[PDB]
Amino acid sequence: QLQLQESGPGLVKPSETLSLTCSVSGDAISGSNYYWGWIRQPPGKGLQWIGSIYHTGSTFYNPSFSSRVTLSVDTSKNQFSLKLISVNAADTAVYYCARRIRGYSGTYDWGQGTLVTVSSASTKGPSVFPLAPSSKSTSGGTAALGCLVKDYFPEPVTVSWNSGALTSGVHTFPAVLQSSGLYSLSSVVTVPSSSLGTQTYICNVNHKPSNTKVDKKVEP
Amino acid sequence: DIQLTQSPSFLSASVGDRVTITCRASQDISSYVAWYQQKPGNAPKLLISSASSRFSGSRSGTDFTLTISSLQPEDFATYYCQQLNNFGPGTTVDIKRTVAAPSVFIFPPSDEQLKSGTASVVCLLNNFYPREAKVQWKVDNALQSGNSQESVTEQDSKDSTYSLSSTLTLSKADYEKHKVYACEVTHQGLSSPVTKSFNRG
Repeated sequence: QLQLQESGPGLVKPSETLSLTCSVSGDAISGSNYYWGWIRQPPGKGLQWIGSIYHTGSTFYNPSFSSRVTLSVDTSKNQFSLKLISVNAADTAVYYCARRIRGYSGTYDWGQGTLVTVSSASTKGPSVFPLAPSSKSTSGGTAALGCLVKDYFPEPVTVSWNSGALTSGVHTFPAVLQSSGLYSLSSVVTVPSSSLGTQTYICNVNHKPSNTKVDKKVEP
Repeated sequence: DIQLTQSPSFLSASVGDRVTITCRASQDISSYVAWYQQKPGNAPKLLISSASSRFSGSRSGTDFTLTISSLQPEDFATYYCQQLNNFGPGTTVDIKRTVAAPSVFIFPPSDEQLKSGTASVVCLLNNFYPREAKVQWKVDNALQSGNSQESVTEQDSKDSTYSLSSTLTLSKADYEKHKVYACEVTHQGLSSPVTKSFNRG
């Protein structure tokens, strides 16, 4: 199964260098007829091809980047890398590694993407507060409950409920930037009212930049 | 290199509609095109390539077309065309559905957060349509302004509704001033505004 896996820091200071690596599994870079590439997607925008590399080490770059981009390939480790120097806020984006077979009809295989934020602000882990179910959050035989994930930087956080067993009716809202410069979001879920006594509801919050892992039980 | 453009740029259509999206190249470099579907929070994924059943491709003049024969709720996504290392700007497809009134829930701040010196009050509007909604915070029957922030989910892939959080953020001191915290919701699906409230006590 082809998998393209991005790794690298999620926060880069302005004027510093953005570095990412793609680890390829399910196929070999060495001897292949593919272009191994990076494509980015800034917030609220479309897809921008950055550059590509052949297994020989030959590279091709988007002139938009003004020679700021270097690609390299490590055929021994079956990885290829992106280096973007002198970044600023316009370089904040989701970065995908990708591959395309050579020729006019070649299509792209994609990685899952990784957010890189360009900012001088420091990392900060979130506080997690319950949004407790109560009579004030019950409609019919349905109760709403959730978790408030407050004051973190940078994005993203991930929220699961009951280790992924609870997915129906989960709404994890897009983060909002507060005046303080920190992000905040809530994740909510609706459940049967009658279940609140027997079922324990836990929101699993992860904020990797701060190594924050929180399992918060949400009680009535 | 070339530029790819798409049309429409954005559209909203009902479940079961036939939807056609166009890709136009500034120069004719290739007879092959591919289309990608990007659902919210996901990487784009290859849909169809003219080089290889609801989805199909064709030619109109020099443009390339992508047709969805019967739009489904899970087709809510942005669609991109591609030739070599060139992408179109994307076409976002929203789902038009029947009006659905929100279910409204309100959450006082937690004791832990109150220990922290800040108070967040959260009002949830769940599973409504269309996206337009008015949430007004009233605190001891006085209307509030400038202390709330709203967040909206993307359209749900199964029922095509939105959910909405409005979060009122106060100092603990400002929270402790007043008694009744109320979220008043106006929406096309409701005859009259719905108010959910609680007493700080």
